[PDB]
Amino acid sequence: NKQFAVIGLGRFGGSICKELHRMGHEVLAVDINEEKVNAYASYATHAVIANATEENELLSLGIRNFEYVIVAIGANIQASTLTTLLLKELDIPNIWVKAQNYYHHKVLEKIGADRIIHPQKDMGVKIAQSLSDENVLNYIDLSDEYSIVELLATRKLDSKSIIDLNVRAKYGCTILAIKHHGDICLSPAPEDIIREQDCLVIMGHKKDIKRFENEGM
Amino acid sequence: NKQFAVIGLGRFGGSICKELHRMGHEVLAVDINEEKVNAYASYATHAVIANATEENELLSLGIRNFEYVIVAIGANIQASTLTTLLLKELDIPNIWVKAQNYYHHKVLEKIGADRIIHPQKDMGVKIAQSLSDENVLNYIDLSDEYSIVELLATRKLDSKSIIDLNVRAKYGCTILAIKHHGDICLSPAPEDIIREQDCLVIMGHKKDIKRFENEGM
Amino acid sequence: NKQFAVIGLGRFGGSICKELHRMGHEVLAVDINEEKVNAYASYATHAVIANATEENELLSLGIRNFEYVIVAIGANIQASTLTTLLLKELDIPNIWVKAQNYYHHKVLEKIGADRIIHPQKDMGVKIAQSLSDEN
Amino acid sequence: NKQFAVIGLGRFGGSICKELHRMGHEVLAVDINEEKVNAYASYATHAVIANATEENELLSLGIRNFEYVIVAIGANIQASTLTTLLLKELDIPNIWVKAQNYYHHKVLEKIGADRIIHPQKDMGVKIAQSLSDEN
Amino acid sequence: NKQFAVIGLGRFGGSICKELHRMGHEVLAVDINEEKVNAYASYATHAVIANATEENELLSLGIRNFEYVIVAIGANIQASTLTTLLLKELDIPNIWVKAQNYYHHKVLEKIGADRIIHPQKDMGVKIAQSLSDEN
Amino acid sequence: NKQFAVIGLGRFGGSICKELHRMGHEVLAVDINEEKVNAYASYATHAVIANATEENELLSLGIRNFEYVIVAIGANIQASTLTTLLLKELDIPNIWVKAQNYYHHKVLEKIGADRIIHPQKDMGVKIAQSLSDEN
Amino acid sequence: NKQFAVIGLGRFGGSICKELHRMGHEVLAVDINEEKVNAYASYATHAVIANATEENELLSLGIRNFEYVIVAIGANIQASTLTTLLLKELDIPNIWVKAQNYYHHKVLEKIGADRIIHPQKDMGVKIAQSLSDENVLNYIDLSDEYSIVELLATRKLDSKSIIDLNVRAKYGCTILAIKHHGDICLSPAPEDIIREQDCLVIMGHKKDIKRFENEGM
Amino acid sequence: NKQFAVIGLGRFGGSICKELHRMGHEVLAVDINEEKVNAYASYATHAVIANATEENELLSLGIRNFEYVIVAIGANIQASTLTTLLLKELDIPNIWVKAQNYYHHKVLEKIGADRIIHPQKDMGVKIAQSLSDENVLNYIDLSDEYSIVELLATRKLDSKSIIDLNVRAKYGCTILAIKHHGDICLSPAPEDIIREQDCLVIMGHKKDIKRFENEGM
Ligand SMILES: Nc1ncnc2c1ncn2[C@@H]1O[C@H](COP(=O)(O)OP(=O)(O)OP(=O)(O)O)[C@@H](O)[C@H]1O
Ligand SMILES: Nc1ncnc2c1ncn2[C@@H]1O[C@H](COP(=O)(O)OP(=O)(O)OP(=O)(O)O)[C@@H](O)[C@H]1O
Ligand SMILES: Nc1ncnc2c1ncn2[C@@H]1O[C@H](COP(=O)(O)OP(=O)(O)OP(=O)(O)O)[C@@H](O)[C@H]1O
Ligand SMILES: Nc1ncnc2c1ncn2[C@@H]1O[C@H](COP(=O)(O)OP(=O)(O)OP(=O)(O)O)[C@@H](O)[C@H]1O
Ligand SMILES: Nc1ncnc2c1ncn2[C@@H]1O[C@H](COP(=O)(O)OP(=O)(O)OP(=O)(O)O)[C@@H](O)[C@H]1O
Ligand SMILES: Nc1ncnc2c1ncn2[C@@H]1O[C@H](COP(=O)(O)OP(=O)(O)OP(=O)(O)O)[C@@H](O)[C@H]1O
Ligand SMILES: Nc1ncnc2c1ncn2[C@@H]1O[C@H](COP(=O)(O)OP(=O)(O)OP(=O)(O)O)[C@@H](O)[C@H]1O
Ligand SMILES: Nc1ncnc2c1ncn2[C@@H]1O[C@H](COP(=O)(O)OP(=O)(O)OP(=O)(O)O)[C@@H](O)[C@H]1O
Repeated sequence: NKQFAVIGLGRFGGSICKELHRMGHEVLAVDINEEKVNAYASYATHAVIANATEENELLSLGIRNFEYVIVAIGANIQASTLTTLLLKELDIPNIWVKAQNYYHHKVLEKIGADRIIHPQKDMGVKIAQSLSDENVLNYIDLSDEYSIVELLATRKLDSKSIIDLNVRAKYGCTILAIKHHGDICLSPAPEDIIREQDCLVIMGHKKDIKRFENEGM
Repeated sequence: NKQFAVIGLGRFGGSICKELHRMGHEVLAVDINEEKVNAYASYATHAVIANATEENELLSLGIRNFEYVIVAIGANIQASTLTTLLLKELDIPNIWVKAQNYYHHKVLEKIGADRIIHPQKDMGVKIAQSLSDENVLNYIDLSDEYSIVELLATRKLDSKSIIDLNVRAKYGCTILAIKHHGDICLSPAPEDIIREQDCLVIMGHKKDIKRFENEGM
Repeated sequence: NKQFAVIGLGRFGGSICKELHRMGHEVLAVDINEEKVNAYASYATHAVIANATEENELLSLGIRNFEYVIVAIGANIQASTLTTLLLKELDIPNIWVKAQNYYHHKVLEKIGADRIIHPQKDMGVKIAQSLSDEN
Repeated sequence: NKQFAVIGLGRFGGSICKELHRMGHEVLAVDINEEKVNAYASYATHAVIANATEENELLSLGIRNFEYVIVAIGANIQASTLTTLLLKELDIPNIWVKAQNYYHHKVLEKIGADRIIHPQKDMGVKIAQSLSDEN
Repeated sequence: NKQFAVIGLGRFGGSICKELHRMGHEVLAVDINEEKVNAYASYATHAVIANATEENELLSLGIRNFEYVIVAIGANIQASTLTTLLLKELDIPNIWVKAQNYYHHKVLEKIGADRIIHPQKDMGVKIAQSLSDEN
Repeated sequence: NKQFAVIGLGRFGGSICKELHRMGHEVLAVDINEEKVNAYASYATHAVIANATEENELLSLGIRNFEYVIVAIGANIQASTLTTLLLKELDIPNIWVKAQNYYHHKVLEKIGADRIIHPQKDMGVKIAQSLSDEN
Repeated sequence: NKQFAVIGLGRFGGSICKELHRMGHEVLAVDINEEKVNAYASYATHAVIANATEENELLSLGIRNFEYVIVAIGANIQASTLTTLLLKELDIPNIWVKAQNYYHHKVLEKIGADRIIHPQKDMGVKIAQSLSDENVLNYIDLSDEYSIVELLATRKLDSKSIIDLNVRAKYGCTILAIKHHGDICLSPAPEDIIREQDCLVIMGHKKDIKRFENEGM
Repeated sequence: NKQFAVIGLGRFGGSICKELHRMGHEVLAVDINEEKVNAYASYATHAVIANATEENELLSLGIRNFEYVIVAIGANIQASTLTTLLLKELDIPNIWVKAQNYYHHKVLEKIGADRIIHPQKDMGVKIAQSLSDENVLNYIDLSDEYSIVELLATRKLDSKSIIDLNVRAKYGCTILAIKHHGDICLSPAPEDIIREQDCLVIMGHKKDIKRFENEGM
């Protein structure tokens, strides 16, 4: 199918490998720690003990073969950098590397990493958003002003109809989906009911959605 | 407004504090490392050097007053645990704690943490998804089967109309938004054009969207 | 007869193991320190070197079989806690744990220890009783 | 009534002092750690900050007057030994000392401790008894 | 004449600065260690305390003006790399960097160092030559 | 031909050993770090793991036989000094030692090193010469 | 002859063992460090690796047999104390122990050490004496006021006769010995010559000897 | 008077400083350990916290002024050596240094130490001598063969006269002093009595004195 190499079986890397394997892709799980290799042996096609900074070992893995190589080492800067460098000289098409700090990001950038990821930082932003605002479950920003938001229904919204909550006119926003007890209703008709604790998917302007949150729920 | 305490100014915690401060909330940034306190001094209301495991220091902070306290210590299990326990005994309403592994999650759960977060793991799942599928830019899962997906337009979609790409009947999915050169089109009419490299927002069943990705783009 | 597991062969744990062995019960003496295992080899049925916080080692001991498991680690809070949690998830009937301080007691309590003991403290109470009353 | 000196306000020593105080005996609570003195101030007749290994401080306490002196220092062997020694040379009638291990027990024995206690070991025996017999 | 910037006043860098100064070139001696700046104050045109990894400080030095910049930091790999990088993005014509090991050489190479020097290795070759031939 | 001993397989020492071996001289490569010995195994006649400060090991190497011994340890002053002293007492004809700073140079001088080298410093002089004069 | 056990082959203990062996006495050199046993193997009757704090090893040495046992462990207080204790319970006649500090001295005293020695302290006193007074080579105090002193002859005393330096009347002191180029003259007659740099042995009152040092040499 | 610097307030150095101070000399007590400085504050003219290996601190002490500087650091070879070298370059007249082993002695020698002392070794020799021979209390060697010895009187010597014990003819040795109950008799006449447990001071050849010990006492 497509070949993936996950170097460094941390929480982040390990999650990558496990999830990728669940999708049924060819995933090579590489780690210097034997116990890590033993741990993710069930969740990969091939799990190998290797020092990714050692070139001959990298050739012994046959890493040149892979379309995507992921350096999920984000604590040991030298290891990460060196590995990424090795992969670059070996003409790997896509090199995605986990970064620790802004400067590690810089060195990864300059030695030609294709994509650099900061997991804890970004998730930090997200959880912070959820922190200042206990309401929102999830969201995606379409632009600086417009956004699609996933909301947890409160005791203002139980047994209320879509026509009752006229968001399309009163607030200029549109409801896209309702999730009730795992069951899912896409682009629901105005007769449909929202029960409390259900997932509600609204779409519109940020300030408008906030308005609806305030007076509506 | 509402009072927030961020204990542990790492990447995750630090991001929390910085972002929260950008929203204009009262954020107390607490850390045992002096340099961390000095670093986030600009991005908080009050930045204090404190050992969060030391109770008298915790009273010196006056943490009982705060609605939300965040333990963003995820490397030092003992520190995190001890701190969370301290906060619980001090009757803090909402305690959100960063966890490292499944068992640290367990002990946090058992000592009554209100919300436990695994940043690297979750972000790992996400980036893994982006890894197996170079196309998807972003997404949100409405349920186990249904999802809203943001897609990067290829040359197969250039100069194509919404009515030309009949997703609502042929694939059972619905287009929600088109982002062209930063400009944004919400719930676009069938006459609208999609140019390549633009952001496309489709909504529907996972496999159906996959199907559309396959034959359409 | 009845199966007992004593994890942590200190003075306290070691005393438990030695005494129980004197009563003729099946006692598994577990310790990470090799010299401890060697020391109480005579005073147990089976004495094993194991890291009780490592799950696979805990399965290698076959601890699920035991009716009573005693965590006599009272200096290393993290070890004690982690181990107790491991035993709880492994559905051990009776988990008795040695505690150091009030908060270690709290975390043991919350992760569902069946009995928590403070040996030195209680002994303080006892010796005080003996002091007030020489009889 | 009878005068007791408790040197070292740990869990064990602290328990001794607190309990003896509940039974209404004259108990002098001595500790080098100020916060310990502050903690047991409510549970003693006189609570003093003192380095029990320093002789002049021991004379400043007026320890020669006391019938019973209890050395509840069981982590710091040197401190325990030295203190016990000071008390012995000062002709104290009854010196009861908390011991850590068999050899600290030995040195306490040889410098003439009147009663040596091993809290964790003995309590180990007890809790083991409680284990074999849930009643 | 020609402008030289020597970042890192070690033995190697310091020698560069001192000697260049003896030949009468405009040499800016930069160091984070104040005492190093004080030491080579006599042997430079301008000696400045600066963190060469901090960009705003690098602009405060006005390093863009210089034809040659020498990174004589060879113990602190991160500092060396970061500084060299800063200089590269600032379009410096000639960047000569002291390297520690083969891989630091590699990263310097990839971030586009113009000349990389290994003092101990090369000098090793030389002294070896002097050994085989005493003349 | 002529026998050379290179103690300390760094970049500098390693360079000496490698180059000398390329010239086809009998070179004994000695290092306390096993991986170093393994690294320069191809570039020497005999590569041995040895603690050069330990005299009996130095006799086990049979270092008295060698005309030239090179101490290429320039980070660990104590090791360098102690080794040089050992070699001097063992009546080695030519002892060339890598030095770190002026005082290490002084102590090497006083314990009678035959030649003291400062590689990085001198290299500083050289690169400065090359900078002033691009030709 | 007489049997000696030297436990702990340090500089002090090692010197004891070596010197004792030079006198031709039966010396058992005991140490836990193998290399120490190997080092003093030539300078003892029997050199054994043993943990002197372990009782069964002490019986394996047969230490009960020895008239004198010397604990020359002065860094490791616990080891020293414990060993001394072991020897005491085993009814060793003479136990001489090296001490580190005043309190280690105390515990050794109370567990019944027969002789306690402080080498560095005493030698410290001596070298200090030599420090304030560059003249005196050696001495022995007969009492608070009276002493026998060994002096290094200066350029005041060369080619001077004993009758010339009338110490017995002018200073009340008496010359006992003259050491010239290793050759030795005991209780010398008044005709004898003292050459410079020779050893001179005077006897008398301290202040008087000082007087002679001042005006005489 | 004369100025002394004692660097390193150990047992040896500390004893030096204390004793020197008792003699009423100007003694500068230098140590890197603050508590050591605090301890010997009473027993010196000036007690200073200083790193003796740091040159600028050594100039801050003004050590160039002192006639005698003593390096009593004998555990930390590097510190001792570096310090001694510093003092030498600073043209100090007399540098006396405590040594640990033969090679530390060698390096001190080569960097031009004026006097090198081995306290534990020498005291070891002495105590060893007292060990093989329970009789000798003290002694001084005049040469390889001749010596002055202080002896503890046994019951064989009780109530015996100097003329009764004819050492001057029978053994070729001469009695110099008798110490009875603290009272002291210098160069005693032949009528004088020696009572047991008294101090006896004999002078002569080593083996001759040994002979007298054997048959006499
Ligand atoms: N040079 C190397 N070669 C191969 N594997 C390595 C190398 N260096 C580190 N690893 C492995 O990569 C993994 C990276 O995790 P690390 O300990 O760096 O923390 P992290 O990746 O930031 O945390 P996590 O990924 O668990 O959130 C480690 O488990 C480690 O065993
Ligand atoms: N006992 C403690 N009391 C107060 N602060 C602490 C304590 N222990 C750690 N911290 C601080 O909390 C922060 C937590 O970051 P840590 O070094 O644990 O990595 P992390 O938080 O897992 O990673 P990230 O930087 O992504 O958050 C650190 O900056 C540390 O200084
Ligand atoms: N993680 C662990 N796994 C296995 N054994 C352990 C672990 N931690 C400690 N132990 C062992 O448990 C024993 C407990 O003794 P410890 O040193 O904790 O003193 P204590 O238990 O507080 O007091 P006592 O010695 O009277 O029991 C020790 O001998 C130690 O070797
Ligand atoms: N030399 C000393 N002089 C006076 N007090 C001391 C001295 N050394 C220790 N202490 C005090 O005596 C107390 C003895 O407790 P320690 O820390 O020795 O543990 P412990 O007593 O064995 O534990 P527990 O709390 O179970 O009794 C301590 O609180 C300490 O402050
Ligand atoms: N980030 C930095 N910014 C500015 N100056 C630095 C930085 N890092 C190190 N320096 C300075 O540069 C100098 C480089 O010397 P360093 O300590 O790295 O040893 P070196 O240069 O390899 O040794 P040598 O003296 O042989 O050159 C040091 O004096 C240090 O103070
Ligand atoms: N006491 C010792 N005995 C034997 N080998 C040693 C000893 N000390 C250091 N070495 C070895 O000598 C080599 C010297 O390299 P070091 O790490 O000292 O850098 P350097 O010599 O200053 O610079 P370079 O690496 O360029 O020679 C090291 O590889 C080290 O393993
Ligand atoms: N428990 C023990 N059993 C046997 N030998 C021991 C024991 N502990 C220490 N030793 C040995 O006794 C010797 C005592 O020397 P230590 O290291 O204590 O310094 P020291 O005796 O004060 O110094 P020195 O005697 O060299 O002047 C050491 O060489 C050590 O190997
Ligand atoms: N670099 C240094 N600069 C200044 N003082 C030092 C330095 N290193 C050690 N000292 C001090 O010198 C003293 C030397 O004693 P050390 O601990 O070396 O044992 P020692 O002198 O061999 O034993 P003793 O107590 O018998 O003299 C110590 O008290 C220490 O604090």
